[PDB]
Amino acid sequence: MDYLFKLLLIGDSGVGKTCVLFRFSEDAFNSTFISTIGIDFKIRTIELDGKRIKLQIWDTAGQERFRTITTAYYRGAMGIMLVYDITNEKSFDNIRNWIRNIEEHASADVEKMILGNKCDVNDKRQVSKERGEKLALDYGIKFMETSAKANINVENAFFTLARDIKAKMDKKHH
Ligand SMILES: Nc1nc2c(ncn2[C@@H]2O[C@H](COP(=O)(O)OP(=O)(O)O)[C@@H](O)[C@H]2O)c(=O)[nH]1
Ligand SMILES: [Mg+2]
Repeated sequence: MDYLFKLLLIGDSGVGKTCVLFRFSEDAFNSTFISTIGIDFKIRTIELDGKRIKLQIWDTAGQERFRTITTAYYRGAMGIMLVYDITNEKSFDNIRNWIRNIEEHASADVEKMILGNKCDVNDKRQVSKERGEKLALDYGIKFMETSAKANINVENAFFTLARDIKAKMDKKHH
């Protein structure tokens, strides 16, 4: 590895944070060959500008011990994926509360991206792509609609976030 990026997945329970992680890291969706129970992080190494970037992606937003989130939770975090479910408007409304939680407790500056997950389920869509784009735009954050199930824009999301982290990091130094 040339770079090591600590990414966090945050968002309401049931939006598909764990499925996004295991789709990206294992190319699996609710498979029997994996256990997604009590997995705090997954590692995937990608290539940007010919360099090996090791992504340590954390999925700890759901579990009890971090239902009260403190400054300690976001320590070392270089990227955050804010995940909502396009079929659940309540999960989308709570993205503002998750952003406030980052703005208040994150000590260091961090690259952020909003994922509208479950974009394969169009018939149940409660949040238009336009409303997701307008929210992300209001906060100066990047936006994608993903599907952990259909494998839509999962690689694209993590490669785009990693690119934005690397670009910031490379500019600081040269
Ligand atoms: N249709 C569809 N279902 C999904 C997708 N991602 C996750 N799910 C389902 O949504 C539920 C919640 O997923 P999970 O990863 O446990 O959400 P988490 O609580 O944020 O970790 C599960 O039953 C998944 O099968 C997706 O992209 N499309
Ligand atoms: Mg989960």
